[PDB]
Amino acid sequence: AMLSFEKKYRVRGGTLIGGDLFDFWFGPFYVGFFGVTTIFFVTLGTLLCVWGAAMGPTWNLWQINIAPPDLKYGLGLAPLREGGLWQIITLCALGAFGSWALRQAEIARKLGMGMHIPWAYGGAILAYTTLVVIRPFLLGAWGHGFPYGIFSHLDWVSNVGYQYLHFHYNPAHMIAVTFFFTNCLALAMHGSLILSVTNPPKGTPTGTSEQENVFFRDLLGYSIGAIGIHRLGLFLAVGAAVWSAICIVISGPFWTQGWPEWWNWWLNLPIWK
Amino acid sequence: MHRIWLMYDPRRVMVALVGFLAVLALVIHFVLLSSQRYSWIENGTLGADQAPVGASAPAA
Amino acid sequence: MHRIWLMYDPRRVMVALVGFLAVLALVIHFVLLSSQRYSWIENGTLGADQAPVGAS
Amino acid sequence: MHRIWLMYDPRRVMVALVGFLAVLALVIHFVLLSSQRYSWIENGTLGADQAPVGASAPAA
Amino acid sequence: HRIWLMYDPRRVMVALVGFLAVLALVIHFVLLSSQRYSWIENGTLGADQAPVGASAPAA
Amino acid sequence: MHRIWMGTDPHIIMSALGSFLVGAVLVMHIWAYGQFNWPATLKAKYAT
Amino acid sequence: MHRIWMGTDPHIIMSALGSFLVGAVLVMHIWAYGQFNWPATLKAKYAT
Amino acid sequence: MHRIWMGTDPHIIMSALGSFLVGAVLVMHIWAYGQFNWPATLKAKYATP
Amino acid sequence: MHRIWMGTDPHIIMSALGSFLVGAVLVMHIWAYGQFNWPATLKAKYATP
Amino acid sequence: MHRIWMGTDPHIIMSALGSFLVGAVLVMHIWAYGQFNWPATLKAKYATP
Amino acid sequence: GMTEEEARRFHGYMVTGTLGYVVVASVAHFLAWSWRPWF
Amino acid sequence: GMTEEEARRFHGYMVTGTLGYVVVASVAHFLAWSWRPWF
Amino acid sequence: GGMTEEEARRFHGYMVTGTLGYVVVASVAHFLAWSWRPWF
Amino acid sequence: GMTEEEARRFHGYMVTGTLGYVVVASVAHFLAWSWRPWF
Amino acid sequence: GGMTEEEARRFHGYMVTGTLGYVVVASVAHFLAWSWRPWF
Amino acid sequence: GMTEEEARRFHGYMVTGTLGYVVVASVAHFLAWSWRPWF
Amino acid sequence: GMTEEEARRFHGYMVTGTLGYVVVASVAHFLAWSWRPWF
Amino acid sequence: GGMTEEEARRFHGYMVTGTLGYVVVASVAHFLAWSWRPWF
Amino acid sequence: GMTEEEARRFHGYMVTGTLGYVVVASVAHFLAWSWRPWF
Amino acid sequence: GMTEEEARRFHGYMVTGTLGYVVVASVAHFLAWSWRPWF
Amino acid sequence: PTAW
Amino acid sequence: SDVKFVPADNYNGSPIIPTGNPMIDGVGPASWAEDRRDEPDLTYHGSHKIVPMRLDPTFSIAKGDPDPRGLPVIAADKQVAGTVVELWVNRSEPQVSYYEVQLASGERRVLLPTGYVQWPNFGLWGNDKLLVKSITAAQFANVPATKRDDQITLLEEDKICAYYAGGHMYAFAERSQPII
Ligand SMILES: CCCCCCCCCCCCCC(=O)OC[C@H](COP(=O)(O)OCC(O)COP(=O)(O)OC[C@@H](COC(=O)CCCCCCCCCCCCC)OC(=O)CCCCCCCCCCCCC)OC(=O)CCCCCCCCCCCCC
Ligand code: BCL
Ligand code: BCL
Ligand SMILES: COC(C)(C)C/C=C/C(C)=C/C=C/C(C=O)=C/C=C/C(C)=C/C=C/C=C(C)/C=C/C=C(\C)CC/C=C(C)/C=C/C=C(\C)C(=O)O
Ligand SMILES: COC(C)(C)C/C=C/C(C)=C/C=C/C(C=O)=C/C=C/C(C)=C/C=C/C=C(C)/C=C/C=C(\C)CC/C=C(C)/C=C/C=C(\C)C(=O)O
Ligand SMILES: COC(C)(C)C/C=C/C(C)=C/C=C/C(C=O)=C/C=C/C(C)=C/C=C/C=C(C)/C=C/C=C(\C)CC/C=C(C)/C=C/C=C(\C)C(=O)O
Ligand SMILES: COC(C)(C)C/C=C/C(C)=C/C=C/C(C=O)=C/C=C/C(C)=C/C=C/C=C(C)/C=C/C=C(\C)CC/C=C(C)/C=C/C=C(\C)C(=O)O
Ligand SMILES: COC(C)(C)C/C=C/C(C)=C/C=C/C(C=O)=C/C=C/C(C)=C/C=C/C=C(C)/C=C/C=C(\C)CC/C=C(C)/C=C/C=C(\C)C(=O)O
Ligand SMILES: COC(C)(C)C/C=C/C(C)=C/C=C/C(C=O)=C/C=C/C(C)=C/C=C/C=C(C)/C=C/C=C(\C)CC/C=C(C)/C=C/C=C(\C)C(=O)O
Ligand SMILES: COC(C)(C)C/C=C/C(C)=C/C=C/C(C=O)=C/C=C/C(C)=C/C=C/C=C(C)/C=C/C=C(\C)CC/C=C(C)/C=C/C=C(\C)C(=O)O
Ligand SMILES: CCCCCCCCCCCCO[C@@H]1O[C@H](CO)[C@@H](O[C@H]2O[C@H](CO)[C@@H](O)[C@H](O)[C@H]2O)[C@H](O)[C@H]1O
Ligand SMILES: CCCCCCCCCCCCO[C@@H]1O[C@H](CO)[C@@H](O[C@H]2O[C@H](CO)[C@@H](O)[C@H](O)[C@H]2O)[C@H](O)[C@H]1O
Ligand SMILES: CCCCCCCCCCCCO[C@@H]1O[C@H](CO)[C@@H](O[C@H]2O[C@H](CO)[C@@H](O)[C@H](O)[C@H]2O)[C@H](O)[C@H]1O
Repeated sequence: AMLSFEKKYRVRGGTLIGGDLFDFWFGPFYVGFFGVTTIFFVTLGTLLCVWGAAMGPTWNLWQINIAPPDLKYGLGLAPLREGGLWQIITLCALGAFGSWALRQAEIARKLGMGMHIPWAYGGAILAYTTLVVIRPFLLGAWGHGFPYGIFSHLDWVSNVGYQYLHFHYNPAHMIAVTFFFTNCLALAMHGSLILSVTNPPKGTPTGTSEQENVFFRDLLGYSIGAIGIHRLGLFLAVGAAVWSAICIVISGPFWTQGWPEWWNWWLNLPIWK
Repeated sequence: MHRIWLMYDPRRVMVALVGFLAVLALVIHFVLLSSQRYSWIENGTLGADQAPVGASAPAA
Repeated sequence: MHRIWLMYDPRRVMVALVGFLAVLALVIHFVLLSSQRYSWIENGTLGADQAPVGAS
Repeated sequence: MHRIWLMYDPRRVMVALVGFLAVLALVIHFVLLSSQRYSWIENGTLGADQAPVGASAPAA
Repeated sequence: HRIWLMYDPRRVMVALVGFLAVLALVIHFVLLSSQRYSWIENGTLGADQAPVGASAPAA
Repeated sequence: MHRIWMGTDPHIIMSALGSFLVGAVLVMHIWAYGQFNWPATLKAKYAT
Repeated sequence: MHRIWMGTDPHIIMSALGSFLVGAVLVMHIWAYGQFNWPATLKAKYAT
Repeated sequence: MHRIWMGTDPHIIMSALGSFLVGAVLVMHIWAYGQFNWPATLKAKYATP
Repeated sequence: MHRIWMGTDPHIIMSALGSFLVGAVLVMHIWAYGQFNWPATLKAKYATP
Repeated sequence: MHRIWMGTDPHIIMSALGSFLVGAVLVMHIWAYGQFNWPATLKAKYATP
Repeated sequence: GMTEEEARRFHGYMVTGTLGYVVVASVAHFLAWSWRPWF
Repeated sequence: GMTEEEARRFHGYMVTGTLGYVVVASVAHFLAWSWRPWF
Repeated sequence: GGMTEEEARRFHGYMVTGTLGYVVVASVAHFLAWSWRPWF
Repeated sequence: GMTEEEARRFHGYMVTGTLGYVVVASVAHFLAWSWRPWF
Repeated sequence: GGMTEEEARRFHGYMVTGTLGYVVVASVAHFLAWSWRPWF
Repeated sequence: GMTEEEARRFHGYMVTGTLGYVVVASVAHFLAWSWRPWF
Repeated sequence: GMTEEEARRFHGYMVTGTLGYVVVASVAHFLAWSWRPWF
Repeated sequence: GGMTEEEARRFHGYMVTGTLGYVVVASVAHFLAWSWRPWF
Repeated sequence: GMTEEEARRFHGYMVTGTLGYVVVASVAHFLAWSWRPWF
Repeated sequence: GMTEEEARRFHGYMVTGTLGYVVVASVAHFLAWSWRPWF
Repeated sequence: PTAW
Repeated sequence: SDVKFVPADNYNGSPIIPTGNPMIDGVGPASWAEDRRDEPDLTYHGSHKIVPMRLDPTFSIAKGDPDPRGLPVIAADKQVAGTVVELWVNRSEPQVSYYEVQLASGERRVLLPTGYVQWPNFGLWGNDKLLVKSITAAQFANVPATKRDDQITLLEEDKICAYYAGGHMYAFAERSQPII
């Protein structure tokens, strides 16, 4: 099925790889070559996750836990029942996420859109790749990755934080948190403003960009304007993921002590040492 | 039975088939390689009298 | 039999095929490379009777 | 034979080739440097009988 | 010689120099991080005094 | 029997045959050196 | 029987037949080397 | 009975039969080598103590 | 016989042959030095006690 | 035989030949200094007790 | 769009490809069985 | 779109290349099997 | 496309001849092998 | 694109390029083997 | 598409011939197999 | 692609080369057999 | 805009510069080897 | 632009002459090698 | 590029240089052998 | 754009600047070597 | 009862 | 024959194929919202939102920025398409919505949306020609005209913007094909 205006947009062309070969739709979905590789990796990864659940102690969704190998295996593939399965699933994940971003690029090219969406998603892929590839590689063992399990990965997050005694004191983490919180505030204001001009109280005329601009300017003192708020929301949301990648990659590979004692440089500035 | 190729585009049924078989084959090989009885890469040279067999606890 | 190339443009298959086989060869080598019996970079000189066997 | 270069742009294939070979060469050197037997920057001066070897199977 | 028709020298020269600059810097820091070739700290050791990695144990 | 070469390219045929012979000869020699205990008896004859 | 070859590219036939024989011959030799204890007896003849 | 073949490309028929026979023959030999203790007696004859 | 060269280029041919000869000669020397115990006898002849 | 140089650049030829010789001669010297125990005997002659 | 003639032709290759694949698979299973039975 | 004689020409190369690759891979397995059998 | 009835008829002659040549060489091989190490 | 003669001459360089590369690698492997063999 | 009855009628003759040939060889193989190692 | 006129001329060299190669191998095996016989 | 003259001239500089660099680097390795050999 | 039949006929004469010279030098080298250290 | 009548002269000098180089090396080896013979 | 007259003139200032820098740098290295050799 |  | 496209084949998810020039007919990435209201956008006070700067005396260029007027426009084939001769401004949120380009190869002036112009060196220096990657210098001659030269309807905005958007697929034949 198609939207009432959709058919004239369903042209050939805009692919990166494969040409006409996969240039077709399946229901709502665009396929393409990277659609085919997406489904391959998604399917292989998901079934290996189900296999991980089957050989683990429970089918309880919250408790399934496919763990990485012991650190002793270093950068090798471990035995599959001893964490090698987590490694194969990680390759499927990297393939699925990369295929998704390239399929987004093919869709955007077909619609004559800018490449903003694929690159914005690249921010999230960077954080995932930091957690399971880059940081474990810098530490010299794949066993530093997080386990695949809805709550067991939260146990990993807890323990990694307390490896540095007081992870709130990590300076890149403070920035990352500030971006996440500021993003959520900005999203609530942008949503509210557009809705409040487009859905005014009954019997009021539809609002305008001028009213939105005036109100916003009483909130922050300055006008952000229409393109400015979308630049800001993109800067905040993607910057949050980039600073997250920074805050975790410096924890271990570069800083090994507790995070509170990193702040010793501030106490010893020569003006007040 | 050849009317299948009138209902569906054969160019892409066949991609779906090859994809499905490839995924299925890889799943089965990784499952067997996870097992004890069929970890052929490390225990493949054992004869069947030496090959692992799983059992429950003896429940005395 | 040749008519599959009227369905699939061969120049667009062959690039896909090479990628699949390159990844598959890399996967198989790494699976072997970190097995005990076939970690040839470190135990390749052993000879077949001395090579590990995954008995337990 | 040369009609392969009529199917594909030679410029693209050269960039694809050199990229693959560079990454492959880097991976293999890293795998060797990361091993025990071939960590040549530290142990390259050892003779072939004193370089590490991975353990054998047990006697029984 | 016609490869230079396919690639602009103004690009190629910088790309080649950038590759060599990175590769040289990588090799120096890899050596400097080793024990045998940590030459800033230990370069005055003789070749018999310089570190060597561990051997096969034979037992 | 000659006309099986019709429609072929001789530089391909010689490329294929040449590669096969190089491969077969090297495979045969490394195999033969394993079985025949040579050059091992040469290296034994000149040793310290 | 010859009309079985109609419609057929002869180079595909020689390619397929040739590859089959290589596969068959390699399988048969590796098997036979196992069963007949040769070149194992050859190796023991000249080993030190 | 020859009318059976009329719908068919004879090369597809020969491909199908050729596939079946290679399969059946290999299955039968793998099976028979298990039951008849051969080549195991051949191997033992020439094996080394 | 010479028809084998027709349509080739001399600089291509000499590059191929030249690289092959360099490779084969170097391999054969590395191998031979291993098997023949030379220069290992030469080095032992002049080595300082 | 001289036609083999047609289409070449002589400054490339001398550049390749010159660089090959420098490489080969250095390799040959450091090899030969290893085998012949020279200048190691030279140093030991004039070295201080 | 392919005719019922082309559909019948295509189906013949598809059947013989399937059969040939199923034969290779069955030989592989019998080798696997004789090596290490699962029942 | 490719003509049937172009498809037939490519098919001969594609079969031959595939079978040549499979032949080389079979020799590689023969060497690997001789060095360290997996069954 | 492919071989005509004529080309097939000619091809078949060489094909049969090559196959018999192969069988003959193999028959000699088995006779020698049998004399060297009988298997039944 | 490219002319079949221009393809023909390019291929000769790509072949001899690949050959020279294989040659150096083969010597490098024999040196490595002579220093610390892996089988 | 496919075969006429005329070529089907002659194809059948080769098919029957080849089948009976294969059975004859197989019959000899079983006679040898039986006299070597009877299985009942 | 070779014509059958070319194929005729080519085939005579190809046969001569093959037969000569087998002669040289035949000598090599005779020398090898008299040096170290393998049956 | 390239020409075959510009290309041929630039090729000479790239070849000679590359080889001169490899010469200076070969001496650097000679010095490094004499100070602390890695084999 | 590829080598003509006459250039090939000319080239082939030098190519053979070089090859024969190379084999001749190697023949002397192996004779000297054999008399220095026989390998069979 | 270089014409035949340049190449004819280039060959004459290139041979002359090579012959000189081999002569100097022959004296070097004669001296080296008289100093430390290696067979 | 740039003339050869400027391009040649400019290269003269580059060389003298470079040489002056390398002369100072090599004096600085030899001073450092005299104070605390790194080999 | 650790084993059969 | 007036339907702008046909299915590539009869299967359910198949693409359409344009029957004419898709940049002009408006198919694929060249298509526009054909039902869109053919009236000008209006400010809160009811004046025309988008007007040439020449017709509102309160507007001016910011002192630190380049004045685009008089700069040449460089098209996708690197040829000069024309020169900028006027700016159109949005009066609700003060910004430049369009350049108006006097074509070099004819008598037309055409609108060029700001989102299709790149400045050299990302605007960090140079600032002396405009780069239009989307369409070739010949294709500028078919940019859709506005009915008037002092105002633009929401339909004309959609047609003009869609025309440049289509050029990223249709300006050269190679742009539609895969990179590998
Ligand atoms: C954690 C907190 C934050 C968590 C935050 C999570 C937010 C998730 C928001 C998105 C969820 C809805 C996605 C969606 O709407 O997809 C379109 C599809 C179809 O409707 P349509 O698009 O309007 O019409 C098209 C269709 O009718 C005809 O299309 P066509 O013929 O071309 O294609 C074939 C059909 C076949 O239909 C299907 O395959 C539908 C299968 C949907 C399964 C997934 C449901 C997930 C519900 C999650 C909410 C919750 C369920 C409990 O259509 C399609 O092919 C459409 C494919 C759509 C694929 C969507 C995949 C979304 C997967 C999301 C998974 C989220 C996991 C969290 O919709 C549906 O089928 C029905 C969805 C109804 C809304 C969910 C409400 C659930 C309320 C509780 C149960 C109510 C019971 C009465
Ligand atoms: C015209 C080119 C034809 C061809 C026509 C012939 C002819 C004619 C003959 C053979 C023969 C052989 N073919 Mg055939 N063959 C081709 C493709 C192949 C392929 C393949 C991967 O495509 C394979 C595996 C084979 C395999 C074989 C061997 C059984 C045998 C050659 C020795 C050998 O061990 O080669 C192993 C093979 C490979 C590793 C593949 C690449 C190298 C081969 C040798 C190239 C084939 C052409 C070569 C010049 C044949 C020379 C034969 C002499 C004139 C006697 N051929 C192509 C498509 N082939 C001969 C035979 O039947 O001997 C019993 C024979 O007389
Ligand atoms: C445009 C000039 C040509 C050239 C022409 C010559 C000539 C002519 C001679 C040499 C010689 C030599 N060349 Mg030069 N050579 C070139 C480029 C190089 C390159 C390079 C990286 O490109 C290298 C490594 C070499 C290397 C070498 C040595 C093998 C050798 C001794 C001098 C030396 O070390 O010079 C290192 C290289 C340089 C400093 C740059 C090249 C130019 C300088 C001026 C040196 C060579 C000329 C020399 C002084 C002439 C002496 C008189 C003659 C003996 C009659 N040449 C350029 C492309 N070369 C000599 C030889 O064969 O001795 C056995 C010799 O007679
Ligand atoms: C271990 O734990 C878990 C995993 C959980 C256990 C459970 C596992 C489960 C549930 C498994 C289920 C398996 C399954 C279920 O059905 C499996 C079913 C498999 C099937 C059907 C396979 C079919 C294969 C068919 C093939 C290969 C055909 C190939 C055709 C070819 C090569 C011909 C190509 C040429 C053509 C066409 C000619 C062109 C002519 C043209 C164009 C012309 O003429 O125009
Ligand atoms: C160990 O345990 C297990 C494994 C279980 C034990 C059991 C094993 C089993 C069951 C084995 C079965 C084996 C078998 C069964 O069939 C084996 C069958 C083997 C066969 C058939 C071999 C055939 C060889 C044929 C050859 C060499 C032909 C060469 C032809 C040539 C050279 C001519 C080429 C064409 C020309 C010149 C035409 C020119 C004109 C042209 C082109 C024109 O005119 O157009
Ligand atoms: C840890 O162990 C693990 C890693 C896991 C184990 C696994 C290992 C695996 C799986 C390895 C795989 C290896 C592999 C494949 O698969 C390897 C494949 C290698 C290949 C193919 C190499 C090819 C090299 C070719 C080169 C260098 C060419 C050089 C020269 C060129 C190009 C010409 C220059 C001149 C030009 C251009 C001008 C021409 C004229 C022109 C233009 C004119 O005149 O117009
Ligand atoms: C250890 O355990 C295991 C491995 C199991 C043990 C078993 C191993 C087995 C089973 C091995 C089998 C090997 C085998 C099988 O057949 C081996 C077969 C080998 C063959 C076929 C060799 C053929 C060589 C042919 C040569 C050298 C040809 C030279 C040609 C020349 C000189 C002329 C070139 C053309 C010219 C001059 C002009 C053309 C005209 C032109 C261009 C024009 O006119 O234009
Ligand atoms: C240690 O552990 C790990 C790291 C893991 C181990 C592994 C390491 C690995 C994998 C290493 C790989 C190395 C490698 C692989 O390729 C290395 C390759 C190196 C290369 C290619 C070097 C090439 C250098 C070339 C140079 C310097 C050129 C200089 C040219 C000059 C000076 C002239 C400039 C010309 C001009 C100005 C033009 C004028 C005329 C003009 C303008 C006109 O005429 O118009
Ligand atoms: C230790 O273990 C291992 C390492 C294994 C042991 C084994 C080692 C092995 C196998 C070594 C082999 C070495 C070898 C093999 O061939 C070595 C070959 C060496 C060669 C080729 C030497 C050649 C020297 C040439 C010279 C000096 C030329 C001088 C030319 C000059 C001065 C220029 C004159 C003017 C000219 C030309 C043009 C004028 C221009 C004109 C007129 C114009 O432009 O118009
Ligand atoms: C310790 O561990 C690690 C760090 C890892 C180890 C490794 C380190 C590594 C890899 C180092 C690499 C170093 C390197 C590699 O290349 C270093 C290269 C250095 C270089 C190239 C230096 C060059 C300097 C040149 C200078 C200063 C020139 C100055 C010119 C001047 C002033 C003149 C200006 C013009 C004038 C006045 C007038 C014009 C008139 C005009 C126009 C007119 O009059 O018209
Ligand atoms: C190295 C790994 C990959 C394997 C490489 C290939 C190894 C085996 C090569 C054996 C020789 C194959 O020989 C090749 O056969 C094909 C068909 O099969 C011939 O025929 C093919 O090309 C020719 C010429 O364009 C066409 O007329 C013909 O229709 C087409 O089938 C080729 O002209 C010949 O060169
Ligand atoms: C399709 C292409 C296939 C290419 C070949 C790829 C490898 C597959 C080989 C399958 C055949 C294996 O064949 C089998 O080899 C083993 C190797 O231990 C032999 O085993 C026997 O001989 C070997 C020596 O060779 C002894 O070390 C061993 O103790 C003994 O059991 C078997 O007696 C033989 O039956
Ligand atoms: C292309 C430029 C290459 C420059 C790289 C230089 C390193 C490569 C050397 C190639 C030559 C063969 O390698 C040569 O081996 C001998 C030993 O046999 C080395 O000899 C060295 O090690 C031995 C121990 O083995 C020490 O006792 C000796 O004091 C020392 O000189 C030579 O110094 C080295 O040059």
